[PDB]
Amino acid sequence: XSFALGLRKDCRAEIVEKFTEPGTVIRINEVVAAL
Amino acid sequence: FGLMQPIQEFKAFIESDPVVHQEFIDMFEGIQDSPRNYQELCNMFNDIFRKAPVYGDLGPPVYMIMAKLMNTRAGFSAFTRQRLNLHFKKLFDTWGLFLSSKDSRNVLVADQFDDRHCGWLNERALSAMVKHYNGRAFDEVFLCDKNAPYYGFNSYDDFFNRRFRNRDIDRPVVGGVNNTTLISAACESLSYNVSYDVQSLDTLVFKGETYSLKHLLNNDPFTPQFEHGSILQGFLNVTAYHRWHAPVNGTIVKIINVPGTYFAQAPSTIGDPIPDNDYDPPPYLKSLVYFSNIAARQIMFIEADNKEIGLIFLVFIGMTEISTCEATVSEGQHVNRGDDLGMFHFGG
Ligand SMILES: NCCc1c[nH]c2ccccc12
Repeated sequence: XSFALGLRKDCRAEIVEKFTEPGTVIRINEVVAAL
Repeated sequence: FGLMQPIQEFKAFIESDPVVHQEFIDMFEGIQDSPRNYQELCNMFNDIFRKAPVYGDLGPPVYMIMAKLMNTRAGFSAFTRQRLNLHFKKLFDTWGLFLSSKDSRNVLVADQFDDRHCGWLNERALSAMVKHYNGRAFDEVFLCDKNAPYYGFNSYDDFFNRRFRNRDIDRPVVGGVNNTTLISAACESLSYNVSYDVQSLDTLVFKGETYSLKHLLNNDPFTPQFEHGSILQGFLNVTAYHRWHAPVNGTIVKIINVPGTYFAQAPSTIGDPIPDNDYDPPPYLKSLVYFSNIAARQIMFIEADNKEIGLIFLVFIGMTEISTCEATVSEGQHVNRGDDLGMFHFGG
């Protein structure tokens, strides 16, 4: 296995919404957070 | 007959403490199939650690025989003692030596072993491993020699940590490496959880069994910077690519390896059914947020080049026997999004 990405509250990059649904495919190198 | 030395020492430890010994009796209550007692567990460990995994089970081999024990209060109690987890670390490190050896190539074959298990080069396993690669074949996606014995891999670990042959085709750095505003997935995975406004807890009891920053980050001095932040957590299943990639253009600030648990599930799940199929999740796979706080893990802080992103963290979280976290970057090194960052191994 597992990994966690941690962002500070002031980080302007926000987690991409589709990944809030469990079971969603995460392709390595694809964008998971963006400004 | 005859057990490898680290297992003999593991067994001696169990028998060295009456409370630990009693946990290794109670956790087996009512169990009908092997392992039925901690002696059988040691015997089965001795076989597992001299073999490589095969394709077919929901999880790796030690998990499969430990799951019933983890799902008891006595097991959870034993498996949250740091003294016992020192032994698990030694055992899995020993297995890791075998899995890095040429002898472990004997599962990198196309054989079907029975109705539900096969070698990793059997078509059933190959297809499972390329499910998310849009029709490309294993030998197109991954660096290997499909015409060589064992596909050219030198060990089970080499196969486990196979590399992409052409990531610009199969796993591109979406948006372009030079766009410093983007954060990429560090691992090939399935989303498990996203939490916002994350905080620290004094104890990991009740309270939704959520993240506790000070636990997760092992009381790092950076921890306060992440209070009220957000966390994305992914799960790498048994067939996933298991290397780590850099999530942002930035500088490695700090790498911390934290000893921890291997077989601790969330206490609220103790006693839940363990489904007899590969699609209904068992309790341990409903515990990833809980044990992110306590599992053997590596914490990596990265300062993004873009200071609107600034300091971020990754935690690489062990699960049962797949708990070695190897960083291949050094503190102070600059990385670009997509670069090789490290990998998981079988081990403690
Ligand atoms: N890293 C491969 C997935 C994995 C590790 N430990 C497990 C335990 C149960 C299920 C999957 C796993």
